[PDB]
Amino acid sequence: HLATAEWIAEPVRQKIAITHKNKINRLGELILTSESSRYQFRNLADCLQKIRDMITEASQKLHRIRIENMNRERLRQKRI
Amino acid sequence: PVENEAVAPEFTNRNPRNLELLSVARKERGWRTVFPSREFWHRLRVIRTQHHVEALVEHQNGKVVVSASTREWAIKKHLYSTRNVVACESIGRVLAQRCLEAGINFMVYQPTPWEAASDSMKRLQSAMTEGGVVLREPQRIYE
Amino acid sequence: RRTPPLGPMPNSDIDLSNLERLEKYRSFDRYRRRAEQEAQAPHWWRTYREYFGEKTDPKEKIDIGLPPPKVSRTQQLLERKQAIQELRANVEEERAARLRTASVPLDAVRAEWERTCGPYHKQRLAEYYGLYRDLFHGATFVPRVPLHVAYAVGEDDLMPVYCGNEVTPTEAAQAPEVTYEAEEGSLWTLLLTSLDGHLLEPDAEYLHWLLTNIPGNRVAEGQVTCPYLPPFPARGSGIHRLAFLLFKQDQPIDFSEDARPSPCYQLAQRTFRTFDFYKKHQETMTPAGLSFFQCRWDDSVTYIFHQLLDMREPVFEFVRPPPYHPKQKRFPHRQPLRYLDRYRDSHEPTYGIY
Amino acid sequence: LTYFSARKGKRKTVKAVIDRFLRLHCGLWVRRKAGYKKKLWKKTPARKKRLREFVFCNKTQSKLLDKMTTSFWKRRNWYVDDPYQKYHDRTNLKV
Amino acid sequence: CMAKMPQMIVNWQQQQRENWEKAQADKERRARLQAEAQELLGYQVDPRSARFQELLQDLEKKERK
Amino acid sequence: RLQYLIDLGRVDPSQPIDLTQLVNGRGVTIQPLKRDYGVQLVEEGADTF
Amino acid sequence: YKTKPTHGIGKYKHLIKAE
Amino acid sequence: WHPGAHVGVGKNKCLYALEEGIVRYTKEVYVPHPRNTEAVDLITRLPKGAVLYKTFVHVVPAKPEGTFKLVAML
Amino acid sequence: SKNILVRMVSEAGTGFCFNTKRNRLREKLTLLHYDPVVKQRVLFVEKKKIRSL
RNA sequence: ACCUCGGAGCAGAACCCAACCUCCGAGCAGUACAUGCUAAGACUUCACCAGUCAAAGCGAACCUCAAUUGAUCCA
Ligand SMILES: [Mg+2]
Ligand SMILES: [Mg+2]
Repeated sequence: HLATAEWIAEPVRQKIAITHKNKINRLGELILTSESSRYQFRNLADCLQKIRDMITEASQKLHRIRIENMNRERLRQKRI
Repeated sequence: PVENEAVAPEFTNRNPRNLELLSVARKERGWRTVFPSREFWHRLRVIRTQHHVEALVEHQNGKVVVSASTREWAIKKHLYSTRNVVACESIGRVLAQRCLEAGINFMVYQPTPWEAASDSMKRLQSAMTEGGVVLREPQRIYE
Repeated sequence: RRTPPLGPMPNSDIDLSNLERLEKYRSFDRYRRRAEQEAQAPHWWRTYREYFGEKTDPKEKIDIGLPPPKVSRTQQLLERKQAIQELRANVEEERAARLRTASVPLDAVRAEWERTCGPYHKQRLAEYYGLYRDLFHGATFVPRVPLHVAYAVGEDDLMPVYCGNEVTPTEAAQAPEVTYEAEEGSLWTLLLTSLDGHLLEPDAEYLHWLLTNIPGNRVAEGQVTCPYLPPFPARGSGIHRLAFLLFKQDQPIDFSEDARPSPCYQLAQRTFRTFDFYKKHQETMTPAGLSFFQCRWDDSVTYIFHQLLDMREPVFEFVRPPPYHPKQKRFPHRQPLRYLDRYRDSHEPTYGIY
Repeated sequence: LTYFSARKGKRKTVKAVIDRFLRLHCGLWVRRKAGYKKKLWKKTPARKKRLREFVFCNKTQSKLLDKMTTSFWKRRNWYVDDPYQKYHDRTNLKV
Repeated sequence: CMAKMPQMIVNWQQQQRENWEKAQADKERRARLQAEAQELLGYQVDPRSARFQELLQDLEKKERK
Repeated sequence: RLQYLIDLGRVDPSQPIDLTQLVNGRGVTIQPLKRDYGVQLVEEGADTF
Repeated sequence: YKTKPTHGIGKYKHLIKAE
Repeated sequence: WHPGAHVGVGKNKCLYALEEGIVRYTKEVYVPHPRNTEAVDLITRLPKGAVLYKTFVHVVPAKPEGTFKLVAML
Repeated sequence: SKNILVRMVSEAGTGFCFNTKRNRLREKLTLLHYDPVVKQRVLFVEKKKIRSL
């Protein structure tokens, strides 16, 4: 669970929450998997390293997406 | 155990346009020897007759998606000639509007050399670009 | 060996005794036009279309719907000729055309288009997107009655709704405003359905917004059987096309198989089959209006999954097949050393007994 | 080739195959394609990369090279920083 | 060397361009040979007078400078 | 394999494990004339150890 | 192909002038 | 022969499959590219009303691009 | 003795070099090329000859 | 007189096919300098050697001809 982790700060917690909505569970608990290697020790290692990278970067096709978003938001210009 | 929670492993969507919207569909690559390149998903075909001007946005299957015509009363009543640069650029603007209407954000138009050098087709392209459509098809995803 | 031709092979009609008198393809454009003529036409030999085309049945598609009104073609051409007459008689249009400085009202053009011949093109778009083959298993109709819908974003601005538009779940979270220009008196029925929203089976659809017995254009008075709930396009599932359907209820009909309680968030309740639904309830009425749009996953979809629907949210993903590789062989010849990596399972090494 | 020597009465390896090729304990052999350092100016990029890439040897000349060299060169070896530990063994081979 | 590359790259463009202008300068002179007739050996006869005239004029200008 | 050894009980963990003890338990044979400078530890078997 | 009825479908030399 | 329907062409005029599936041969019309001068001038010299044909290869895509599968029910 | 095969060099100092054909009469020439090390189009100058062709 | 390679007939229609058989040629040339790197899958001059086509990705823009040629060692 993210919000219960006291060892993380308020802004970093909310940053991770808003940035990684996809992984958060219904009950609010974050999950993350790794299955690159056969060694579960190394899997857990890269898991927690992903965690640390997320923490650091939080403490710090897309073209097409933007295109159709601009098209939609220029079309939707209408009055009641 | 909830009937709403019940979910199958595989999800079957019967929307043919889903893949081409996700950029994942397969385009009919080939025909490098023949002039019309089939590696598209939505092609624009323009017909410049000596009486009227037609435009059709269609799918690779050869079937029409949307149409614009100078023969139509709704369009020709606000005009002077059915073939001038004015008519060409107006049909271009209307077709860009109709594409934004039917959700068509991307499409393709391969002209001949003289058709490309013609000022009418150039102003049509500019009209569609300012309408909000680009005449470049995205690059397919796979690997 | 030779075999005679089955059907008339091409270029057989022309004569060869007289060749210089013949007219030629002076233009690649004319030759191309003739090429597409012969491609349009059928052929007895094997062709590209009979392999890669939808193979529509030869029978016409059944549609017992609103016929066109009896418009006097005589007076129609009369008034059109008069219109073009004063058009050509005008004075400024000459300079406008010869200087390329004219324009046209897009909104008005759209208005008279959807008034005159819009319905045919909207039917074309429907049969393209696949509404008919999935909803009615082939049968069609013509949406003679126009139809406008809007999702008011707050209250200042609004997202319009027309055939084949993107709609955000955040904007579709509420009920839309609707207009279909029918105060005649005869009743109407409206239903918002999701075609590919069902997940447990194909040939299934959900229903989000049902209204029946709508006297005139006013919509608030129209009773509701299936209350409102926005769509829930799952992340990675792709895109889901949502259809507005509108039928001309000639006389009030009851709803028992159809009567559903308070929303209760039950997909087994929201699901049904439009085919037998129309076959049962709609034998008195016919289609009058049709529209649709396209929707995708969103944070509001996640919210309604976790809170509203009272269930976990699904998470799908597109997956390509595995890359083909032929059988191995004990002694490859002239194959690079990465042939073994093409088949190795683990990227990391392993030692058998050590 | 030299099936019995005069000093020990044993088979003898030709150092040519050793300098040219490499045997993996799977039984396979590899070689550098001929002409990868000659006349590169006229050769097209695809051709020269095909020549640079390593390749295996079919079973006849594999068995030939085996008969030519001795068992000391067929034994298992555990080198350090030798990238071919992944290839000295075989994986998922049927028939 | 990288920090220096852009200047020499612009200089390379200028080299190409000046070679291109020299190409125009000589091909425009080659364009008009003679109009009186279509001879075989005369081709390289009449123009040499004007060519040597221009060369001597340039040389005299250089000496004057 | 090391777990297998210590379970079979031929090598005693009570004392310091050394290469000579491995060779006397026959955990690994060695060929010094074949210029093997020693023994490597392998990642395999990190689990259940 | 020759044996099949589609033989001679592509030929054009007799359509164009010969020289 | 000529390509078509997911079949490319190498510099040596060899045909190669771009997708995985079944092959078919058909006969269709041949509209050249304007840069092909000899083809264009042949089309011009051609008499009106007459049209040529040429063979084409077409691989029928057997399998789809992929499938949507459930990853996590959360 | 019409043409000549000549080597050109990376002026960056990387030491990356390659070869190409040149006309015997045309003078020195300096061409852009993609240095795999520097990883962008950069000018290489040709120094000497190797063999005629 | 020839000794290598390529095109055409003999070999007419998937492949291959010889003769001190019948004909024509080649032992280069021209343009770029991404004529950069990597990679699935396949062809293959009847073995091997060699010789071929190429999806995709990175990194970039926005090759033609028909043969047009040469292994290892060694320098
Ligand atoms: Mg072979
Ligand atoms: Mg590529």
